[PDB]
Amino acid sequence: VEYVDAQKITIKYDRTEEERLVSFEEDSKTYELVKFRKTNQGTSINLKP
Amino acid sequence: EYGMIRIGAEVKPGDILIGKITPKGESDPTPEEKLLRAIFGDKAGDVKD
Amino acid sequence: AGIMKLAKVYIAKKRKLKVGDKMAGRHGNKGIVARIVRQEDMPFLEDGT
Amino acid sequence: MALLNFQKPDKVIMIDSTDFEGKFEFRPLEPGYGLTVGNALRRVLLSSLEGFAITSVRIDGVEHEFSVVPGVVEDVTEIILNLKQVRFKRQIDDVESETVSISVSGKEQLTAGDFQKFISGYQVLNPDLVICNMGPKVSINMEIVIEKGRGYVPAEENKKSNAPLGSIAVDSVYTPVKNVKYSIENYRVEQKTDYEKLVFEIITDGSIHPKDALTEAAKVLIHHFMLFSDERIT
Repeated sequence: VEYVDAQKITIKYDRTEEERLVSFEEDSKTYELVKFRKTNQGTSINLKP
Repeated sequence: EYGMIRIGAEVKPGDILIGKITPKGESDPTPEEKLLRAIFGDKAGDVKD
Repeated sequence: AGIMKLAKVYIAKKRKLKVGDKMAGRHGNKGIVARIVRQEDMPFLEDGT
Repeated sequence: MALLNFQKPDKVIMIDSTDFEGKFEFRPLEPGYGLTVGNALRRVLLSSLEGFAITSVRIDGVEHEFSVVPGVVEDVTEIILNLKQVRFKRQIDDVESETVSISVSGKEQLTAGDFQKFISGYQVLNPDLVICNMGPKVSINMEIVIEKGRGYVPAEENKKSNAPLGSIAVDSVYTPVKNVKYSIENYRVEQKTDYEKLVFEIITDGSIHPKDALTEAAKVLIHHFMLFSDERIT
């Protein structure tokens, strides 16, 4: 992982050299955590790292 | 400005969340109404909650 | 179509456990919280807990 | 005159006591009196002792509790739940409330002991408590209100109509006494092997020494029972 915060988690994925040659994207990837999202029933989805 | 409650407010019962004005039903402007608006003013502007 | 503007307000309710709330175990045992009893009025073991 | 044959106990004997845990003995006691004395003291100790706690918090860049501070791992709900556990003790006499402004930056963790620099009228008893986890370049400028009370006061009764914007009323727990245990043992006076010894073990959070907690509980019970005097009956 690279950087962790209540809103996001960015992590460097290990990719093979061939996969790096074929893929157009950087090895790093950022995930945005769901923060207080309403469900169909009124309950909340709160995710923390 | 857009009649929308601020982020962080406490929604006590009966408070306005999204204020709105709907154009009220002006009938034919009878002369009596015209004079009353001319002298008193447009206090009853054509907008309903 | 037919609607100019959409205004959405999201309101969060912190609901603590109170009398009348429904609780249940994993074995078909369900109940309603009939009384919130103080610490000193609860049954306690030889260690005082 | 009929009550003169009662065996009056000597005093309360402190066996061991640190600033957090304490052990006391009450002896000699008449058969059945250890139970009433101990249970009354335990109820008063667990119910009606004064302590200091945080009533409201304001974090810069935070509008309400259900939000997130940029760069801080914990949300504001978790930060409030950790701030509820910060215990305070008096350091200067005659203080009833205090608003503390705290500005912390450059540390990977914000703990309760970081507030002692900005606190003048109190002492933080648990400075190792982790308030939140932050990045090395994240600065928190927050403001807490420490007040005085007894028992547990929810957030709805700490909401101030004159509080500034961003103030979040925080549930306050004021009880300084954490655990009370009492045991009744057989105590022998001369030829009588039926007297009682009351052994007390009190665990507090450090704001009140166990001996003074016991004295305060006894004082409350005494104040309640003085109202049963002849002059106060109509």
